[PDB]
Amino acid sequence: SQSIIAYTMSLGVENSVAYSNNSIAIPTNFTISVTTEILPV
Amino acid sequence: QEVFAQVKQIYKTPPIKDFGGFNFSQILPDPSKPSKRSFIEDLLFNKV
Amino acid sequence: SALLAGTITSGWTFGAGAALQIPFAMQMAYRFNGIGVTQNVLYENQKLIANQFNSAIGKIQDSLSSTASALGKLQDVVNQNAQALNTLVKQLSSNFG
Amino acid sequence: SANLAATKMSECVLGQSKRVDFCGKGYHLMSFPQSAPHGVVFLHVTYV
Amino acid sequence: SANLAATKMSECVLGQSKRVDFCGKGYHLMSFPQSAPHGVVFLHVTYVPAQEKNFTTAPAICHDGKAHFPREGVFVSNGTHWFVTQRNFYEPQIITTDNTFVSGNCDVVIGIVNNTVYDPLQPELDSFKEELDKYFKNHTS
Amino acid sequence: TDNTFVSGNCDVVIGIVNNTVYDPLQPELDSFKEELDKYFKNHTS
Amino acid sequence: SMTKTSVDCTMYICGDSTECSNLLLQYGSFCTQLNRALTGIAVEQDKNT
Repeated sequence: SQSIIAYTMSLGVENSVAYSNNSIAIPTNFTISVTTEILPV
Repeated sequence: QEVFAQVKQIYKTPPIKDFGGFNFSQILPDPSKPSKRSFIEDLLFNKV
Repeated sequence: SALLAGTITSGWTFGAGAALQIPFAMQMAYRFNGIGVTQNVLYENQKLIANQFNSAIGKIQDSLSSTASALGKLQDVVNQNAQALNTLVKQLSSNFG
Repeated sequence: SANLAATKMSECVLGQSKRVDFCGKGYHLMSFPQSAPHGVVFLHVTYV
Repeated sequence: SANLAATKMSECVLGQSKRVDFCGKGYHLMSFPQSAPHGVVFLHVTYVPAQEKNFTTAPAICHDGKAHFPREGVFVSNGTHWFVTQRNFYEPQIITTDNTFVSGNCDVVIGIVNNTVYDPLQPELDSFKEELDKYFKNHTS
Repeated sequence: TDNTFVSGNCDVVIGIVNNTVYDPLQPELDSFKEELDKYFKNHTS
Repeated sequence: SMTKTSVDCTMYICGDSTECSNLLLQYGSFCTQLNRALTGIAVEQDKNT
């Protein structure tokens, strides 16, 4: 019971970042990630 | 795609604006317009 | 608007990772430390810098409104397309021998 | 021009570039992109 | 693409590039090149933050009447005491004279808060004063 | 002490070696300590 | 920058002849497109300096 559906392009999750004079965010943890960049020569 | 959209997360402007004395309303979009554009983008579209 | 709303709030944080909320007054303090300027200049001159930035944006709005040739870089792209599309159509009328 | 705009979109706008005469005349601080027909307009804030 | 690959080979692999979105998303560390047919594959090691926590910040610390600015990092607080930590990671430290520098006064910076700037010379001299007091008690005894 | 900084402990570092960190404030207080101890000898006189 | 070159479409194809020029007009804007291209090169080579 599946078919092809058409819909408006979504630009991703909409998130409103809080902003204030005395508000600040510092990371308490980190992650070491490895990516891949492929270029022709 | 390589220029306009860098990230996949949409960010919004807070309703209460205190920037420390700076006015960004020129570069920020105006929701009252039928098409979404800023005060600078309004001139960029009319001159082309 | 997504890149502007983030740069005003998160600054340089959301580009290399998760967005970190920072006040924009403290973001220029790090941007001055990158060019070799002590952040003491910002907090003291913040009122003077406010008149420098707000007037500079007003000059851009006046320059774009009064001078319409500053965008000619993009107008050339439209002109190159116009000259290319029109020429390809006008060649249909030529006899080509 | 797109690859050059994409490079200046990441370095000048998202981050802070120390390159000379890359983000524009002066010591670069922040860059504000603006939508324009068939292109993009950058507003470069610099320290002179 | 070859000039771009040679640029990434130089900056990302050999050295360390501070360019954003050049060596890949996140803060670059080291790049490992890999041979590939009719091209090259770059394996980049990046530094990305994971968990975040909301803190309370202030632009300056008012102690003796003169403002204090952080030398490296920003001011953070959990709601009780003001801490100094780097932007890349959270390492809470006590506000000291070596971690800050005295410039301006408390009436200029907007948002300055009152706190006590720790001076490491004070307890060192207090322990030196108590050390001489132990010798003074030995002469009287 | 001025060339280094105190962080963590010795157990969390892999390969740490033991040495004596020169305290730049130690001889400055010891130089005055010799003169201040002379007053202790004058108190007994 | 490189050497600035400009080529006249009429004189290059055929000189001092009005018969071939009438046969050249039947081929359309080929002269216009090749002249504007070489003219644009001479301008871009000056922009490089």
